[PDB]
Formats: sequence, structure tokens, C-alpha cells
Amino acid sequence: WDLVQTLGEGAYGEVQLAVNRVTEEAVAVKIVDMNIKKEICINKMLNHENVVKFYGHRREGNIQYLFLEYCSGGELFDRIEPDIGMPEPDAQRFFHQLMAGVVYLHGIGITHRDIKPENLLLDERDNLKISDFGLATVFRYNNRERLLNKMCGTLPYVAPELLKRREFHAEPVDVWSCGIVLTAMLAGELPWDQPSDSCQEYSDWKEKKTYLNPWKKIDSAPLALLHKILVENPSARITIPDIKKDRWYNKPL
Ligand SMILES: C[C@H]1NCCC[C@@H]1Nc1ncc(C(N)=O)c2sc(-c3ccccc3)cc12
Repeated sequence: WDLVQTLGEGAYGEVQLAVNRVTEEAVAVKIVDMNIKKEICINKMLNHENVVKFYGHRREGNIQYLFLEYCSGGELFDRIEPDIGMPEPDAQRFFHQLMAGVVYLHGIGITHRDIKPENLLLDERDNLKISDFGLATVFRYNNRERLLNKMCGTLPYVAPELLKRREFHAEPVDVWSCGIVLTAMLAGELPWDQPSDSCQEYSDWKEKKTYLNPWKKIDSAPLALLHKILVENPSARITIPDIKKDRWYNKPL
């Protein structure tokens, strides 16, 4: 493989675009200097259209190479116009695909714990794929669930129970982050810096002050679904089987 260019760079390491010397086949290579062992272990379990395909891995010295399907459409983050978002049919289409991916992971007892537009890739046909399983874990062993207690994710995307409870159910945490992603796609704005009564924007949402931004930019139909997902009590929060039945979710656009 010839490393053509950087696709992403950070504290975690880097992602390179690699093109095959003879075939001209393009793949993405995640290069990490030794967590990653768990990322590899989780990746080996996955097989679905709405998850970044894992080809395999190779360790050279103390550096890990993860061979992944190349997603030429880039991050969902870059499709979100600041303070605008994107057209409602596009947001709906990406939300459907996001839900399909999350259903798949939850079905095999895996929680992502880092759902955000920067961790959602688009392929050459604009198909959405869940990416970066470095914070992911097993929450169900054999029809038997375990509660989680890890402080994973970026505060604007995290569910409020992470700040309140000693331990919590895995699935409502991913459902909440998907709701934040949906808000960002529809209005191009994160609704609150923190999911706490101490954050004015969070208190405003709980008080139903939807004449304020970002809610004033969102249509009544997706707003009604957002009112069901962004529920503080994880026990009262909408489950994915009920999201699949929502009026806006099933509205042809
Ligand atoms: C998704 C991002 N989450 C934070 C860590 C970095 C990560 N970046 C990437 N990871 C993997 C791939 C892949 N599997 O193809 C790609 S592709 C790409 C891209 C393509 C086109 C334009 C602009 C960017 C970025 C990227």
C-alpha cells in the first residue's frame, strides 16, 4: 500500500488514505501507537451496511494498523451548515440509517458510547456508516444485561443520567446521542453545552420554551419526535422500536 494522504489526525493517532500499488483499490488505514485492543476486538464482531467495514489489522512493533473501508463522502459533521443544518429530507434519510446501525449494534449487545457527527461517515453514495469503536463495549452477555458506569463521550452529546447516576442502562445513552445528532442536522446548532439544570439552554428545553433557538428552526413533526427522545428520565425516554413507529420517522419526504 501507498499512503496517499491524511484523512484525520488527533491525540488517538491518525487515519490515512491508502491506494493499492497494483489494483488501485482505496482503503482507509487507522494508525495507532500503543483501548485499541478493545477497538480491534469490537470490530471483529461487526457485519452491517451502516457500520464502517473492518478488513483486518496488523501490528508492526508497537504500532497498530486497522484496515477499514474508505468512506469518500467524509464526516456527517461537514454536511451540517453552522446555524442552518441541512434540508429536512436529508436529515430524515441520515437519521433512518443511523437508527439502522444502532439497532444492529444493540442487537449483538454492543453500545458505541461516542455517537456524534464527527464519528459518522458517508460513503460514495451518501450512505451513513457508524465509525470509531474505541469507546465501545459489551452491555449484554446472553439475554443478560449489565449496567454501565463509564463517563464516555463529549458533554453536548451525553445523556443526563451520566452526570447523575452511579450506573445506568446502555441503550438509552445511545438513543439520547442520536437525538442530539438529529437536532444538529435540522438546525445546525447544539441545543446545550451540558445536559444539566445548571445549563440555561437545558432548563429552557425542559420548560418547553421552543420559540427559542435551535427549536424555532425545527418543524412541528420532527420536534415532536425530539420531545420523545430528549427526555431526562432514561426509563421514560422513547425506545428504538417506538422511534420506528413515530409519525415524522414514517413520513415520506
Ligand atoms: C470519522 C472520523 N472520526 C474521528 C477520528 C477520525 C475519523 N476520520 C476518518 N476515519 C475513517 C475513515 C474511513 N474509514 O474511510 C475516514 S474517510 C474520511 C474523509 C473522507 C473524505 C473527506 C474527508 C474525510 C475521514 C475518515
